Amino acid sequence: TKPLPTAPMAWAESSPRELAGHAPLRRVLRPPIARRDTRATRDDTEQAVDKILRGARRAGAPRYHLTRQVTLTDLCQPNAERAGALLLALRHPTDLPHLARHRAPPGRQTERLAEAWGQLLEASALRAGLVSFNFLVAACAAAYDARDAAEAVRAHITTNYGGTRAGARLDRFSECLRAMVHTHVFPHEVMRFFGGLVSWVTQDELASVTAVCSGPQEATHTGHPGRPRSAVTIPACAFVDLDAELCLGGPGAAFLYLVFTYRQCRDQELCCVYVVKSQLPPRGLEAALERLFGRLRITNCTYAAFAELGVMPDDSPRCLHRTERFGAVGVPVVILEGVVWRPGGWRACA
Amino acid sequence: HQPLIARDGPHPVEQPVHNYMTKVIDRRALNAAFSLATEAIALLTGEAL
Amino acid sequence: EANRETLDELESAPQTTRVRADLVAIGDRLVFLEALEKRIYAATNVPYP
Amino acid sequence: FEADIAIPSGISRPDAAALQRCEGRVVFLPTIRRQLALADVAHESFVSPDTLGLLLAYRRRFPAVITRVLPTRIVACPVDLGLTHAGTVNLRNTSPVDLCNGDPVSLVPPVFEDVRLESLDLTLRFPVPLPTPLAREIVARLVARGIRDLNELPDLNVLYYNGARLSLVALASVNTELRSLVLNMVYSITEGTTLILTLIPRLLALGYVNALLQMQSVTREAAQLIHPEAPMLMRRLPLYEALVAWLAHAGQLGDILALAPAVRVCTFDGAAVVQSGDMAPVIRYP
Amino acid sequence: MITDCFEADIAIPSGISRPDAAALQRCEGRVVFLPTIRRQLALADVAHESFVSGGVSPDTLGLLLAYRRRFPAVITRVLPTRIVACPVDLGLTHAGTVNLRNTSPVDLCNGDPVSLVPPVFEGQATDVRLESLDLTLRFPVPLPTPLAREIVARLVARGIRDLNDLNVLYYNGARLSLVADVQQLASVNTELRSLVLNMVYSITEGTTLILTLIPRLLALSAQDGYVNALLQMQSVTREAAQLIHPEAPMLMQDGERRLPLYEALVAWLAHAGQLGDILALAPAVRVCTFDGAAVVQSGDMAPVIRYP
Amino acid sequence: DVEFDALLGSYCNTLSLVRFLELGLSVACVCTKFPELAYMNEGRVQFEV
Amino acid sequence: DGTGISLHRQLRAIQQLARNVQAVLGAFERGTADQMLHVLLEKAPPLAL
Repeated sequence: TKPLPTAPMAWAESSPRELAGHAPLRRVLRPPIARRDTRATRDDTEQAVDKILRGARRAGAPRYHLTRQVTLTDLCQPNAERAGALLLALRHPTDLPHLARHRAPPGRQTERLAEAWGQLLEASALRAGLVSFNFLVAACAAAYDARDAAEAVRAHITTNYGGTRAGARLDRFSECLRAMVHTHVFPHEVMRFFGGLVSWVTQDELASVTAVCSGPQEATHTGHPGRPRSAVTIPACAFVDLDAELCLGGPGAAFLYLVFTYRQCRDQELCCVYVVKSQLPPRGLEAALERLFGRLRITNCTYAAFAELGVMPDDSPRCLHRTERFGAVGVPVVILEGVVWRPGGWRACA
Repeated sequence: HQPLIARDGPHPVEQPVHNYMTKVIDRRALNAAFSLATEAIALLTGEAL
Repeated sequence: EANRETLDELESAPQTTRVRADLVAIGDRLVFLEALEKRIYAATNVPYP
Repeated sequence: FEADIAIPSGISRPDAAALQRCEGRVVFLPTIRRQLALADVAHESFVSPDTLGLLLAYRRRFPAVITRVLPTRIVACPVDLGLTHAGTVNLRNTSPVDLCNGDPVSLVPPVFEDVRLESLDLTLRFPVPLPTPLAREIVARLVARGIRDLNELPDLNVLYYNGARLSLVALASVNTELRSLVLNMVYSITEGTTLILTLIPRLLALGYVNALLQMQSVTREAAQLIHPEAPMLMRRLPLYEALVAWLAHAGQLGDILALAPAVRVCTFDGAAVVQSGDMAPVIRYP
Repeated sequence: MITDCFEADIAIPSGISRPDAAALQRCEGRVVFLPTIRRQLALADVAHESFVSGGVSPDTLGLLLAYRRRFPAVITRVLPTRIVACPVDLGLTHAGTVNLRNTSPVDLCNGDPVSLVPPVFEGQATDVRLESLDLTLRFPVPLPTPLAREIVARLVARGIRDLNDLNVLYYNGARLSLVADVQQLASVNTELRSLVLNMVYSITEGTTLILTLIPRLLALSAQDGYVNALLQMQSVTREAAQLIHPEAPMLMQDGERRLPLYEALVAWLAHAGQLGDILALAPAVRVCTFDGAAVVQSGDMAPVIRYP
Repeated sequence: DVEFDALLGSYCNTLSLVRFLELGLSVACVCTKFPELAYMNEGRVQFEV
Repeated sequence: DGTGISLHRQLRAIQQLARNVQAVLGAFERGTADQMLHVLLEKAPPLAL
């Protein structure tokens, strides 16, 4: 509104050459081709319409695609988990007891997934829903090494998620996950990336979750114009760098990847969810999965299954390590800053 | 400058064209010989006079 | 202007005299029809190219 | 950005009402151009090919969703370009499978079962927009059906998606139709698995490649080698000039049977599941 | 614009003679491999001096393997102070139309994907050398991908001959041969390892059901002209069935509830259909000219649309 | 010592503007223009004999 | 910029449009005379028939 930063101030309002571009176009000339040679309210409602009319006088910023999806709140809880977490959508659940009968190698129990999932519908009642990211960490917490913060994820879930004995669902949904790998219907073939949390509107039994299926994170209309900001938070058991572990100190844009690990043994099967940050091409990633996760390759013939997640566009990608309070429990959480979401597909490595 | 004639599909859409050449100058010379003689030099010089 | 007076055009007309040649009209155009070897090249040893 | 397809004159009342039906159904156009005749779109432009040639045709051609259809011309928005400019394009299902939100959508030639304009004297077949996890199975099942007719199964005529049953039978034409994929899938494995069988006994390279292979091939391939070489055996054979001819053929089918998604679905203010016959909002660019 | 393009900038050094400056403006649309996606680089990081390994210059078969560890970027404008390039792997342009340039002797058609290849051809290894900066530049060669799958197929297959002609191609009636050259045995072992891992993983228990159908094929290629034109003159299966009569195990371990052939196809595509991308690099680019023609000839620019 | 280089005259062209109705061919056309042709579907003419 | 060169490079760029628009609009008159031949010919059978 006519400040005194008058050098580049015109450039941020969209510039100085734009009036010069409009000088040869609009200011001059006769070309295209020429010839030869009622005290408070009203005006409060009046300045309300004036707050509408100024938006009609005129019409940089990137583009979004917001997605809404009304989802029951058994497994995931957008209430407990703050704005800026990952969300993972699921398929339809009744295809699970039939596809386990066919894709199973001979000598395995096909009727395990039909009963393990059947005891979660009987545990979540104590339909393509949603599972948030922080709920999924504590289910696979029994296969992470430091294990101090894998139990910190499990601490705030049983006490804060909407639902009676979500920890009973945790030992059932992880039993559902351990029934996935055994019955050969793999969990990467079910989980679908949904956007990061910007807002959610709940009700009885269900919630209207809004997210960002494509775009940046930090400038979304959150819904509350008091706080139009939202940063991405990931717990420290799933966050795996690859720049420090290989002395790769060179700057550049960084990529984000989801990574699953499988472990196929006779009634000793583990699950793990990792979120890998790297500067590597997606064609030059499976060699790194050979390097760290060749340990489960010897015991296993798919052993890993990954998917793209998004891009940190900074020449120096920026990380933070704080302990946010999920209710009354502090969990070590890696903070990612300025993430531009671009989804992708999955991959098998048999 | 070369002109356009606007055609229809499915003939591709041609654009105005412009041609710039610059030619280099080519250089030469000519020759002619005036030669005198000796006793002729002495005269004009004024000597033998 | 994409159209100007060519600077080449602003010189005054030179002086003209009345010279003898052979102006043949071939088709629609005048041409000097000229054979030099008598004027130039005569009574020398120089060939006529 | 949008392209335009002119209808040639002499259009009847139901044939113009036939093009009014396919509002949002996918058209392959040869090159992105403003004037583009409707004979380039039709099934006459594909010469008819079988379902291997139609997989070859859909890669060289440019997929484009029809938008609104005017009487004079058909307007279509290309996927690779005009969807990076225009935001979201409505797309009508023709699949028996209901599309969920966030599904990468690929198009499949109409193997299962064709709007024909009589007055213009040409036909149109359209692809089938069904999701990519089903697309890589339904192509693979019909090949697996096709091999067993070349000597089937009790099952494999049945697929489940979203708790719903699919009938791949709905068949004598289809087995004749998809036969050329079968003759290429049978061939690409047989010249595949005979070059392995003639090169692993050839070298067993001694350094670390020898100990790494047979330990990893312990009861996996070394058992499967002698199980093949039980009903098999071990001048000059042209063993090295055929890997050139094999990798060129095997990398050729990898482009065909990939079935890359051209379309993603970000529904907003609508249903997460778009049923058959309904239209789904379609983007692919961020 | 930050999300739409990503204008990576190679800085040009200071001391450049105007002939060596006029050489780089002749390299308007070329292909340049970036090691990172930084916005500030130098020509020393691009050039062949950054490409050479410890002590040993890589041969052409290794020159592929250090392409796919990098970021192919297309030069878009050569400024007098710096070079602007846009990486392919992120996203091409706002409108998504980049101008490349056929350095190849092979024309392109519309809708051909473009895989790029080192200067493999004879009379072709053209490296723009800046003598005022002491920098050579190997600008790779864009090709139609069935040449680029066959050119990499000739280089691996010649490499296995040296562990104990082939160097002649044809494409649209044009005879073209590639450079026969000595090969580093360290690099060929990496390509040899990537075959044996990828071919064995494509073998499943259902493949022996398929190998019983080989005498069906030779009975069938005597009837179809299609299959007779399919196998080859230089096939192996025509030889390994006249010496070999295979048979299947008659019953399978739980062969009713599971599908033995369907899993063989899926395992085959994940290892042998993928295999052309594992040796070479990926076709991330195709050709969609708007209004010119079906064919962009050699030496001429071709517009580019992003391509999976 | 003194040397130098010179440009001598530059030379342009003129694109000739052809007006269609100048041609003798304008006989065969009867050109009446719509401002809006687009909106019109099939139009017609009626010949009675 | 505040230079004269910048102002000079507009003028070179503006008068580049004139060189085009003129070169284009002309292609429609030369364009019609192209259609008419392509039209009339399709109407015309050969004399010999």
